[PDB]
Amino acid sequence: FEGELKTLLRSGKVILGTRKTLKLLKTGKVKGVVVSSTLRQDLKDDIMTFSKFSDIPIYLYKGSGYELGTLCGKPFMVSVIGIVDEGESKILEF
Amino acid sequence: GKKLLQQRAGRGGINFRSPSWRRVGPARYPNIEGDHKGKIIDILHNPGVTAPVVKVKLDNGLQFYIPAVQGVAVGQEISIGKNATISNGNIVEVGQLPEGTVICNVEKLKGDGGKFARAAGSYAVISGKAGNKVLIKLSSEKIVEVSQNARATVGIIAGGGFVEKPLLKAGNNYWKYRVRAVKWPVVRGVAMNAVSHPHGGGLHQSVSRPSTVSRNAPPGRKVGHIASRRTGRR
Amino acid sequence: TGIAGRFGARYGSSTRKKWKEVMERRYMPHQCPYCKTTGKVVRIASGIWYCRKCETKWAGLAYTP
Amino acid sequence: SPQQRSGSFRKVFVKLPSGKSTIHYERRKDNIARCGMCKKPLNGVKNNYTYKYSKTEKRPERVYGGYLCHKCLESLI
Amino acid sequence: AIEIGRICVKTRGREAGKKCVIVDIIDSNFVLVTGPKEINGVKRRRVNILHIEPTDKKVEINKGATDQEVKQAIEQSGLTDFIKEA
RNA sequence: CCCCAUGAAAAGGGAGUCUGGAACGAUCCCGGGAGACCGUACCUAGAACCGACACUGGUGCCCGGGUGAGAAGCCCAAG
RNA sequence: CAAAGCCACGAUAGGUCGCAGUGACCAGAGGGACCUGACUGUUUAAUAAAAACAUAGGUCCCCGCUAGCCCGAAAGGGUGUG
Repeated sequence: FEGELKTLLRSGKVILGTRKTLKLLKTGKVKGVVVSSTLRQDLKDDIMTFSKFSDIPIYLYKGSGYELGTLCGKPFMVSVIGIVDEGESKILEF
Repeated sequence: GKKLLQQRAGRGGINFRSPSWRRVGPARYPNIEGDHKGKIIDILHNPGVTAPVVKVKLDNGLQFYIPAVQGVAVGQEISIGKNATISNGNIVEVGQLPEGTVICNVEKLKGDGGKFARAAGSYAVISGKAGNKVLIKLSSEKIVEVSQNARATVGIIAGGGFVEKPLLKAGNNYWKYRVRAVKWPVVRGVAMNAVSHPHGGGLHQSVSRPSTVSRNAPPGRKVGHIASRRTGRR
Repeated sequence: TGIAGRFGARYGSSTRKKWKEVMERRYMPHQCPYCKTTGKVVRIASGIWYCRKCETKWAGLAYTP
Repeated sequence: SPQQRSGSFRKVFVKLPSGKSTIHYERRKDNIARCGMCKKPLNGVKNNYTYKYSKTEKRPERVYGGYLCHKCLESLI
Repeated sequence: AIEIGRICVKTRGREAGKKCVIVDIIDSNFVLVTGPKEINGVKRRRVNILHIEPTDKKVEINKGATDQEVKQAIEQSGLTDFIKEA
């Protein structure tokens, strides 16, 4: 799993921050979004509600923003991740 | 002579009632007949309780208060009744419980509100199943019997490690009972005048009589070691 | 000995040491079970805790979450 | 009449061209009116120690505008 | 998704619950919409993207057309009173 | 920031939502009318209260300059 | 920022008077040995403030709520909104 992700950060385009991806996702212009378990529940439904409006695959992450951000490498946590380019990884099928 | 200090509390004067208006309310189980689901909306402190409480809204629109149970939060949902599972904070009946289950605030008879394991830090354990009722042990290692449909809550009431922190100061002790009707500070009697204490009087402060007395002893005279099984540090 | 002395030289060190050890656990940085250890939680009163991010009141122990 | 709380201890000498200095009492402040379920600090409603009979000015044009924000309110409609 | 001709609601504002029809996407954060003959008949007004909530019904309209065709397009779908049933 | 102290309740106001009613109709402004009854003097204390008194006792409460940390002491403003 | 007017504070040099330079006023004597009480606190109004009481703590006893504890004639009362 992590190897697949580590490839995306290497070259594939990524989006960090809910506001941008949530702005973007409603327009149906994202390859995929992965969310850690630590998302505030007020937004989780909206993602799930907006998930079916253009059928964008979503992976649920059991982790928090930290390990997601630790894998992301940013010192601070990331609640969600936005993708507009899979690049060369093999994640989208998930 | 003039009656005892314990005697004085028998009058039911001001010096012995509690200002429960400063308290949140009577926290006993509200009466329900079936199965219902509720959500926690608030937690407040209750002065003379030594344990936090919870305000919970009922799915049918009722307000009530129960001792707060460990690891439960605002907005979490609690189901109450027969169908409810074994989850922290859910209120169920003993008829569905397995052996060795950890619960608190056990109800004695159906619709009473719970009378045992309602303080802080304690818990209730199950030691068996009787012909018509259930075997329950409180922290005092004794056993009590309650009805089949008697209610209970799975979990532990908050307040663990309560007395580890030293009082360190009579001021703390003074504001620990500022609302509870305990007479504070407690005054010993052996130094008091004999006019108002059975063991009062005497220049050399000494025990006047063997403190142990027979069971038929009249009230106001039973003092000190009362019905002691044994003495000594060991 | 730090916090152990904030009352001066009173009441006995042995008492102070006991009051010492427990107190730090209250101020030792914890991990919010709801949002995360990101912010720090506070003990308003025995059993009362919430950090300033989750805004989730919950039941704690007398001095620990 | 005995030194009390009902009135902020004010005086008069700034905006003043005559020559005379004295004291006045005036009752305490209000806040946005009372009860509690969402404990949310409200906004956008007028609350003065007098009421100018301004109908909407004291209440937003939103659906529950005078009631509370959209933090704890989608349980009714 | 946010698509042209999908009937939708607005989280706030005077209408705050009335509907409008999506006509175009003027930018990544604003789109123009109009509830033409609501009980108030909200005039043609763009809005923030964080200000809408999509429904489960969509109507086929060309790029940013006028009131006459939506007047017919939705009644062609026969969703005239379903503005609130939306 | 502190709490094993968590720090009053009504009436009185204002708003929100749903039902019924009639079509006239105002929480707008403009003109008009009215708004019980009773408290209301004086003294607040080295002479107005109590202590048997025109009593160094108590019962109060609140509030300029300089010198000077200062409501300390001194002196002097208002009186 | 820095200049100007103000204003407070904190230092430097020099000269100079007297016995006296926190000039009045206001304003700790200090040190050592020992006993007792842990301390702040409280109380003999109008002969006594202390080592007398309370204290934080250790320790034991009673008791599973229709308990235990205590009060009244009785209804019952209060520790119990536990």
